[PDB]
This record gives sequence, C-alpha cells and structure tokens, in this order.
Amino acid sequence: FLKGLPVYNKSNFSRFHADSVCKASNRRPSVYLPTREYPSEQIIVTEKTNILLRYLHQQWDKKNAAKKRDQEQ
Amino acid sequence: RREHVLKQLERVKISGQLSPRLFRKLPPRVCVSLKNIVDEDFLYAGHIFLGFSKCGRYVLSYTSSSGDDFSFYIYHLYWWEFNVHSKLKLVRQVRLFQDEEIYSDLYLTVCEWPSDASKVIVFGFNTRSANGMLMNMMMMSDENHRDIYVSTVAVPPPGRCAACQDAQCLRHGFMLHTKYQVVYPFPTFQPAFQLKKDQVVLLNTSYSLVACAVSVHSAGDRSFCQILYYVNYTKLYYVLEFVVTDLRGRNLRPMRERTAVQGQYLTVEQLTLDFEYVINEVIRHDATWGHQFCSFSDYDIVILEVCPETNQVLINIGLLLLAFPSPTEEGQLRPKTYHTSLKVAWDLNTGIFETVSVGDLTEVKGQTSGSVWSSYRKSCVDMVMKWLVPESSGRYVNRMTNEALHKGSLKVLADSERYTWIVL
Amino acid sequence: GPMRLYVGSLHFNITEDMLRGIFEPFGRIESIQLMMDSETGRSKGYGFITFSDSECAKKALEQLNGFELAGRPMKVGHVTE
Amino acid sequence: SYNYVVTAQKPTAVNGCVTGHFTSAEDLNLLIAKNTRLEIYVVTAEGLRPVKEVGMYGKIAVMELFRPKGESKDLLFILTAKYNACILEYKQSGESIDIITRAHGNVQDRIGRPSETGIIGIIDPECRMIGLRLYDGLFKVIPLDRDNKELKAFNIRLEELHVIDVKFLYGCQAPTICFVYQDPQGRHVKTYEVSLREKEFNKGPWKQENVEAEASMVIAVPEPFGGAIIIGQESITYHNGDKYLAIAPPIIKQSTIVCHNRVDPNGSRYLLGDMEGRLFMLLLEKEEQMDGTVTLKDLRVELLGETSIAECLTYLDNGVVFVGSRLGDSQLVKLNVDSNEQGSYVVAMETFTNLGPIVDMCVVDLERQGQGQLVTCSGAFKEGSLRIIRNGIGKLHIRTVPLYESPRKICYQEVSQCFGVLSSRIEVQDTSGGTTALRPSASTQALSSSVSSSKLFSSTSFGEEVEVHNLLIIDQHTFEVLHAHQFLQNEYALSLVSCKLGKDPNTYFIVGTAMVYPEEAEPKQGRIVVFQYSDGKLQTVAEKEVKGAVYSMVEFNGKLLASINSTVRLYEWTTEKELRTECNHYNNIMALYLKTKGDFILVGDLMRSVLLLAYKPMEGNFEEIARDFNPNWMSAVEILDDDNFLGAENAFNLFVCQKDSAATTDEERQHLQEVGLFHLGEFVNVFCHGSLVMQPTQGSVLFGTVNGMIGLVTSLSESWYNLLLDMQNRLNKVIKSVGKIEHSFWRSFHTERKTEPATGFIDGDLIESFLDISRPKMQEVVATADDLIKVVEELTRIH
Ligand SMILES: Cc1ccc(NS(=O)(=O)c2ccc(CN)cc2)c2[nH]cc(C#N)c12
Repeated sequence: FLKGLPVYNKSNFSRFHADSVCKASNRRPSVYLPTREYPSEQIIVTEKTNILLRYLHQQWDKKNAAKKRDQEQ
Repeated sequence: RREHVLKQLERVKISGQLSPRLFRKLPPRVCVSLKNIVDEDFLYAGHIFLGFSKCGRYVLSYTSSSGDDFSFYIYHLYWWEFNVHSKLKLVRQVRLFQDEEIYSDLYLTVCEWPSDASKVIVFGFNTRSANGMLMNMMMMSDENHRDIYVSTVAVPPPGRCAACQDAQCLRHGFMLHTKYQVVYPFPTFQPAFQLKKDQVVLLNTSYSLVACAVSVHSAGDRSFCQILYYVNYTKLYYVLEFVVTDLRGRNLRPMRERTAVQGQYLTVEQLTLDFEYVINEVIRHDATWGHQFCSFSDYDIVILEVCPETNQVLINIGLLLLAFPSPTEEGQLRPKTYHTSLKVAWDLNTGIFETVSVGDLTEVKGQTSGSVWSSYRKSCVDMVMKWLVPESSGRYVNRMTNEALHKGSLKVLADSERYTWIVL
Repeated sequence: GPMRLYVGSLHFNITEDMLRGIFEPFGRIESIQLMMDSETGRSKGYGFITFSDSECAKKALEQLNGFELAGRPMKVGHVTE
Repeated sequence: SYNYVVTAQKPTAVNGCVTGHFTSAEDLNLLIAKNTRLEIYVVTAEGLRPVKEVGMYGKIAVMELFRPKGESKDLLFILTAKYNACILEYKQSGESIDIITRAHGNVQDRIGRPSETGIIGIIDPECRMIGLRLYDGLFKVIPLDRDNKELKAFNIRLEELHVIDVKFLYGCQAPTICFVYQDPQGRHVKTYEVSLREKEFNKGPWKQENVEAEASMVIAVPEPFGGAIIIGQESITYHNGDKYLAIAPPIIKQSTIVCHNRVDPNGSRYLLGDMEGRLFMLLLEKEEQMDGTVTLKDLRVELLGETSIAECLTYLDNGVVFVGSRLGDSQLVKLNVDSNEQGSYVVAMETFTNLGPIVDMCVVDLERQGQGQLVTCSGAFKEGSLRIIRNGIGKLHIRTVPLYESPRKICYQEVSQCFGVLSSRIEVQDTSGGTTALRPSASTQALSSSVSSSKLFSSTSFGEEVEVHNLLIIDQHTFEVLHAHQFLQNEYALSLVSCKLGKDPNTYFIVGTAMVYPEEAEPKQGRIVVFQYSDGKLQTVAEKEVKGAVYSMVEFNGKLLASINSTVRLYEWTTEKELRTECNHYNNIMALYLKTKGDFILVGDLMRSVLLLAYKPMEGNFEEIARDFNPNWMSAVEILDDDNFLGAENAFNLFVCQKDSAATTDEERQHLQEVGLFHLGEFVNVFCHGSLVMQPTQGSVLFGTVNGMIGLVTSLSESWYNLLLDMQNRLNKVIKSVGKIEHSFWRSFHTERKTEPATGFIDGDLIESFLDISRPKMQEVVATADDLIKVVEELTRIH
C-alpha cells in the first residue's frame, strides 16, 4: 500500500494531546537574549576580481604553460 | 495571455511582493502629449527634447541655433519641471562649450552617472573636423580628423541648502568644458563603460586614455583624491570669486586656488595612460613573439569592462604591426604585416597597468585595413555580449539622444519606473 | 549621399554606437538610423547606414554581409530610400 | 518628527520549515522560519517541545541544515534578505543555551539585479560547497573548509539568465547542479559540474531536454535512484540521462503544485502541496538491479485529502506531517492507512493561529465601552476569515470567524450594530454555460440574499476561474452573515465606507466597484453604489457611473471623496439623494490610498510616492500643497498630524515626510522633506488610528502586515527621542546578534536605488528587551537612576 511510513522513534506523538479545537496562538518557545561573546572561526568574503578579468588571466596562464614546457619535448 | 491589472493588485495584498520588475508586462499608466504640457507654443524655437532624468522629476531638451549669416552654432541645454498633466516649468538654461567655434552640426549626447545625480555630462562630435580652406559652398571638411566636445554641467538643487545669495545664483552651478581631436581609426563611443565609475569619465584621444574626475568638497577634510589613491597625473583646485579644461560657473573662469582655501572648492583630476608606451612594454616584457617585432603602424583601443569597486579598467588594444615570420626558413624571410590584440588591466588607484592576455600574429594577406578594424571591433562586441551580466536598475548609465536634425524618429520619452510616456 | 545600406538581422542589444564602430573604418558615414521600438524602448534589429562615398559602401557590404555578429549573421544590402 | 515602533503581535505566517538533528545528534528537530523569527522544536512523545526562538536581524531567505565531515551534529545555514550569510551551531552547557556563529559575512554584489524567482540557496550532498542563486546570470559558490581562516566566495557566469529553480544532484563525482531556465524557445532543463579548482562550470552529465512551459520546481532524488524530478502545471517528469519517464495526471491540471517534501530517506515517496489545499503523494516505483544499483520503473500520484494552503510541507514522524501555511492556519496532520467516510486519509490533530495576510482592519469598542478591539480581514481563498483581537485582562485574545472565501474590506456601522465586509469567491464554469461554487462559503450560506439589478452596462471561457464579489452584512455579536448582496457579472468591489452624507440623517454602506471583463485588461468603467441596511434588509439607494476603478473612498466633511484610476474626485450628496461632482485632481498615476484630516487630504500613489491636497471651501476645489519628490512605491499611508505623514513602501520600509518649516519661497513650500527612515521588515497593508488598551507621549497608530504582525506607531518628544536613541545605541553594545549582524545595518533604509542609516525612529522591540536581560549586565546607564523600571515598564503600558 501507499502506507508503511518511516519511524525515527515509536514513542514520538504517542502521548501528544491538546484539549482544544482549531485554536493555538501559543508562542511557547522562550526568546533567546544573547549576552555572551564567542568568536567566529571563519569570515565569509567575496572574490573582488571580475569574472571576465579572472577568465582571461587564467586562460593566458594556461597558454603560457603550454609553450613554457618546451625544455623537454 | 495578459493578466488584468486588478488581478495583479489583488495578489500584492496577499503576497507582499510589489515591484516594477513584476509589473514590466503592464502597459504605461499615463502618456501626455508634448503639445499639452508645453507652454508659449506657436513655433517656440527648435527644442529637441532628450528625455526624463533617472529621478523622473526633470525632462531635458536642447537647441541648435545656426545663425544663417560663415555660420557658427550655439548649443543650449535646458531643465524642465514634470508635474503630470500640468504645464512644464523651466528651471535651468545653460550655454554649452563656451567660446567655441562649431563649424559643423554636432551629434550630442547627454549622460547621467549610475548613482551620482548632482551632475550630467554632454558629449558632442562632428562627422569630420573643419579644414583650413574654403570651397565657395562652405569651409569644407578634413577627412583625417574629428572633433570631440565634452562638457560636465551641475544639476539644479533638489531645494533649500546654503542660500547665501549676495545680490539668482548659487553654490553648485559650475560648468566644465574641454575639446580634443582624434585620428583614424576614430575611437569608438562607449558611454556605458566611459561612465561606469561615478564622477569619472574615460576619454579616448587616439594617443592615450584619460580618466577625468570632477568633485566638490566643503569644510571637512575626509574625502580626497578619487583617481590615483610613474605616469602623468594632474590635480587642480577651483574656488568662486593632459586634456585642456576651462571651467566656469555661468560666466567665465572661477579663481584657480590651492589647498589652503576654506568654504567650497572644486577639484579636477586627470590620470593619463600613454598607448604607445603600453604597447611597447607588453611586447618587450610579455609577448612570446617579441623578438620578431619591428614596429607597429596603427592601433585601436576598445574598453571591455570597468570595475568601479576595484578601480580597474579592462581595455583591448587592436594593433597593426610589422614583424619577421617564424624562424622556419622556406626561403626569403622578408617581414610581413600582422594584426593582433593586447589586453591590459589599468589600476586607477595605483596607476600601474598589468598584462592580461597577448594575442597571436595573424597575417594580413592584403586586407583593406578598414576590414582589419571592422573585424577587430566585431570580436570586441562578441566578447562584451558573451560576458554580459544584467545590472541593477538605478545603477545604469542613462544615455539620452534625439537625432532629429541629423537625417533621423523619436516618438516617445519614457519614464519606465513611474510608467509614464511623453508622446512627441 | 551616394549610397544607403540596409543593416538587418541584428541582435537587440547591439547599439547604434556599435554599428558606427564596425562601419566607420570603411569610410565616411553621412548618417545612421537604428530603428527603435517605441513600446519596448529597445532596438528592432534593423537599420540604415548612408556612406558619403559609394565605393566605401560597397567594400563595407562585401566584408559584412552574411558574417556573424554576436552569433547572428548580419544582412547588408542596397536601399534607395 | 520622532516615532516609537513596537510589536503587539509577532508575525505568525510560516515562511519556511526544515527538519534535522540541530540541538543534539539524537534529537529530531523542527525549525520554523517566521520572517525574522526562528522557532526551534524537539519531536517528543507529547509532540513538539519548545526550545528557543531566535530573533534574527534580517528576513530568513535561506534555511538549510547540513553536516560536514567529522561534525558532532547538524549545522545551520542562514541567509537573510539583505544578504547576511552565517553558519550557526547549537551548544548547551547543562542549562545555558547558546548559538555559536561559526562563519559570517555579507555576500551582496553591487552588480547583478535580484532574480524574479528570488533567493535560492542549495547545499552539496557531500557538504563540499554552498550554491547561491541571487542575481541574473550569476551563481555564487561558497567553499566549505575549516582549514582556512576565510571562506573565499566567488561567482561563476551562468549563460541562462532566467533560472526558475536549481538543486544539487546526488550520487556524483563532482558537485553537479540541475536547473530549469526560460528563454524565447520555452523552458528547458540543464546541468553543470562545478569545479572548485578552476572556478568554472563544466559539461553536465546529461544535457538538453525540452520541459513544460510552466515547469516550476526541481526535486533532487537521493543517492539510490539519482537524477531529478520536474513538476509543472500538466505533467511530472523524471530525468537521469537517457532514462526518462513522464506522466500527465488530469487531477493536478486543475490547480498548481507549489510545494513538496521527501518522506522516505531513499526517495520512494513525496508529498505534494496544491494552491487549493489538496494533499498528494508522488510514488516512485523501485526497480532493483542484479548489479547492486537501483532504478525507477513508474511514477504515480494519489490524492490523500485536504489540508491548509501550505507554503511548506514537512514530515515529522509516525505518519504526522507539519503543514506550514502563510495564507492561513498551520496544522499538525495525521496520515492514516484507512480513509474516513469522506474518502480522506488525512485528519487534523492541531491548528496554529495565523492572522496573515491582514488586508484590512478596523478598531471598534465591541463589548463594553472604551476598550478597543481589532477586527481584521485575514487569510485568502478557503482560508479566509475574520479575526477579533483584543487585550484581555485574565496577553492577546483571538476569535476566528471562518468565511471560506477571500475577505477584502471591512467597516463598522454602529447605528446598525453590524459590519460591512466585501468578499470574493472563486467559481468554475461547467457545461451549463454558467458558473458553480467550489465549496459553500459565507456569501452562499447567508440568511437572506440579493442580486444587483442594475442596467448601467446593457451591452467567458470554459474551465476558467472567475471571481464573484459580494457585500456581507455581518452581525457584531454572533458574527452571522445577515445579508449577502451579489454584485454584477464581472464586477469587482474594491472600496467600502460607512457614513452619513450631507444633511441626510441616514447612515449608508457605500461601495466602489470596477468592471473586469475577460476581453480587456484595463479597468475602463465602474460604479459607486449607495446601500442602506435599514432593518434586516438591504436597499439600493443610488448609483453613479464612473470611467474607471474606484480604488479608495473616504468620507470628507459630509461628502464622498473617491479615487478613480488617476483622478481624486469629490462628490456631493444632493437633496434628490444623488452624487454630484464638485472638483477633480488629475496629477496622479494610481491613486490607491486616501487619508483625510480636516481640509487636508493625503494621497498615496502606487508608483509616485505621496501628495498633499487641500480642499478650499470658498473656491470649492483642491490645491496641491506639497509633494514627496523621492521615488517610492507605496503600500499604505497614514496622517500622523497636520504636518507629518506616515508611509509604507514596497521595500519593507517606513518613512515620515513633513512640511518644510524653514521654507521661504513657494517652491520650497511644495517639498515634503523625509525626516524619518526605518526598515520594518514587513509589508504594511493598513494603518489605523487606535489602541487596544483602556483610555506619557501622544500618538497611537496600529498597522497590519502580510505576515500577520500587528504593530504600533507612537510619536515621541525630541527629549524622549534623544534619550531612547542613546539607550538604543548602548543596548546594542550589550545585547549580541546571532550571525553578527549590526542592528544599525538591519534597521537601515535599504532600496535597490539607495541606502541610508535609520533616523527619526526608535526600535521599541530592542528597548523593551532591557527588562529580559540579567541585572549585572544592565550597565547601559552612564548618566543616575540605576532603577530604570520607571521607564520601559511605563513604555510597555502602551500595548
Ligand atoms: C565593443 C563595444 C562595447 C561597448 C560599447 N558601448 S557602451 O555604451 O559602453 C555599451 C553598450 C551596451 C552594452 C550591453 N548591452 C555594454 C556597453 C561600444 N560602442 C561601440 C563599440 C564597438 N566596436 C562598443
């Protein structure tokens, strides 16, 4: 059949109950007020070189290596 | 199939996504006849309307009065007030290229910088330069030269500010003007690249590329030098009281002062890059065929990209040269004429230029020399179109042109942000 | 002037300034007319170029008719008016 | 002018929902993105256990969980609407809960225009890179490696300038993207191999394939099957090289599939969400190989039942799915093996309140006197309702009145003790040549009904959706639809007002309509109809034909002020009980919003900012006083006082422009200078002069947003502003931000044209956070008044 759905745990949703019908504006999660400072490992940065300027630069570096490998045939 | 306007409006309420890019397929909201908004009609001069400004508040126009007596033209620029269905109200009148003798009718273009709305630039060029003779009918033209007229004018203020009128006239009512001659192959006009960096203009004068920056500063001393944070560089200051530029407010030249001035001062910067020096350096240091090189006959420079963040200018150097063929001997090794291209990145901050790519030598087996530049320019158009990335609206270079007096068709003046047309 | 050419099958992003740049090396150009579409505000892909000398126009025609410009073969021909 | 913006109700619409193992390696978490709110839950026996709610300084545009090599548990990636990218980690030390910012930084580019389908963020299955589709013709690549101090991101040019959707494919040697793009030839599907070494695209494993013209979504099928699934309007396809399977079920042709969710970890079953709320099940028939690999045999879709109009679907555990709705209430549903009497396999377990979208509202003293109550028009389509919000002592109390159709406008008529509600229901044409209703709604279930018998406009397509507009007369106590007046065929009711006109002692219900024919797109004609609900029945008093759409309509000194397309017109109520034009104003583009105070009129234009008109009683005409010259695409306007005006634009910002006091010449008298700038992060549809508290500093303006957020705008004194500004700047030096996003940067006025710092506004949410922090870490006081409870606690009394 279409059913036989995954089970990460049989206990999940086995004791769930809410004595209400179509009413739940409870924003139960307590808000997080961070006051402690913990440094970051990395810093996300963008490559400033233009995409065309980058392509023309590496293509010229590959064209030089094709001619600069003539010490040996 | 086009969706109804009310259906689109309904969707905005429930989605919260409203943008001009979303409403692009939508027809214009309002289109007013030019005749209905213009005043003191009759035959009211020869006003050639250019178009809306990027802000959509100003509508520009110009006039080209000949004076049929000889004849030397006078070009005047105007700024009008758009108030939808109401009449246009003139806000600024300016004379362009003061004390300049214009023999032939100029093809002029008014431009705006991507984010600097405080000033506008006006390019102007003729088909050919005026000669030094006369052949009854007219003065005649020089087939080897062309005149280029560049001028920067300040935009009227949004309102208020420093109203220190010593009786009319104010703080930002400056004008700058220059003129240079060009040779064959006449440099290409690239306004989208030439003005990609705010307050700057890249000018091709055949012999070199000039980066000109014009800026005004007040009491504080935080921002200094746009260009150049060796090759030639000049920086001059002007207060009210190498391409030759003569400044003015609305009259004559303001007093050229120095750094010790207090109040308001204008700065003119010019960084030049000598083409022949660049060509010789690239061939000498980076060319693989440098040993075969003898001399170059002609060159043509085209801009490929301008990076306003890193202050880098990517140029392509089409070069006609004379060189010896490959060391292989099949007989007489007499030199031949070759065409090639050199790509160089020009750093505006440091002033140093770097070699990006060096082309191979293609033999010119008797080409018309005109076809060489026509083919080279097609490859530049091919390259730019190939690597074309759409930019943000409000970051574009607004180019305004109305070729009405030059055997040319303009019917609509559109403000594609407010969906407004001015039907001519 | 002596000759008026028809330039067609152009990419919509190709400008009049680009058209000038490609044709000007063949000779003196009297005028250029790249047709714009009023509604869109973009090009129609066709135009007219008038040379000051007939000879230059023919040479431009031979080297530009049927050759690719931005991947689309360009159409260059004679038009009286 | 100085103002104080505070939240009464936080946004409740669900924008994104994702599952993983974020708080612990064994915990099964559900993370909900509610605009700027990040709700973290743990799936237990009692259901969803609340953890914490992370308040981000930015709109959550991308939310994905990923686990790189040698990581204890899943890491979270957040990308804001202002391009603030960050990698977060959850850490709990017994009782102390803390979110660590592993990496952070802005990824915006000065070039590139934002894409039509918005920000798309995808992570490689082997956690080798992060792929971002921000702008047209570009694809940003963020490599993942904790070895380097920085994360050098770069752009790779994308030949396809109009990308619909993109995903990373599973079971590949090199990271491979699979996307659907549009061009003049139609829509196609393409793949590229991303090379981190060369920083470029390489030839995709499988190439060119002509897909449906309305192909909107891409599904990356996990490791066993491989390839991708493409969902369109008419068909669902499977692609994996020469392997191709396509199905055209007629059931999915009636409504657009807008969301999906993987049920099985191997990708055998997928849940599909519909615009109509129908829940589907996409089955992928397995075909095991003797090689050890697996293939696909068939594709089949099965209708499960009906749910809320879902934005995101998320399978939790043991046949229970979370339905994340933005146009209505969110649900917890159960997928059962046995279908009920209706033939539905899905049953609802719990329903979560969603007030958004708030399209219109009003403040009324319903029960008791002097205590205000908001009466909003919430939701859309079958999710449409009316919400009654009030500050109840013994915080907020909501009462839902389901309509089963989109409400549009609302007004109160106290003399009649009822509400006037404009509603719109969708009808489908059949083989009878007439339309039928999809479901019984409020307009079809009324006690008494009527149809418009007008002949002003004396002189369709099968299977096309048409809107049927009605005026609902709803009781104030029972909220039962007392009367439903059906307008003309192809007539849309846009504006609504309840007032007395001229010397007439009768209170009327005035409706502004517009004719929407399937032939023409432009609204060329409409009407202004005057109704009176005397005693249990509605009667048509008068009608005035107009040459356009009646957008806004407000009462003006016993007169009827209306906006018709680009015209702002004033009407007089004659002795014969007819409307007569007095004066007109034509200098507008799309006059959608009108607000009046005395003889002044604040005109809000959809594209041409705001404008101030003044009615001259002696002359009997309007006068253009001042204009806001800055280009703004308006959403809602409000009059603060005689000199200051409040506005809300399309870039989720608020602004306040005023009359220049230092102006000397008449041209300077016409310039409205913007003195207040603030980034709200919401899209305001309506402003209201009111307060939910029984009746420090003047001003009280309520506003409803698309996300269901309800806020307040109160005017502050220059002394109070300078105090609160210094306290706000001192609070940011003690209160930290998740993702290291500067508060000054977040609240900054940002548009695609300009960016300027926040001014003339105070973030009330940040000020009131002073009460929640610990006593020792409250040293924002450097002169004494250590006990700053007299302030803030008095500021919280405005709610
Ligand atoms: C190669 C080239 C490049 C650019 C030119 N102009 S631009 O105004 O800078 C420009 C226009 C349109 C786009 C993209 N839509 C990009 C730049 C040019 N003008 C004559 C040229 C030649 N030859 C030429």
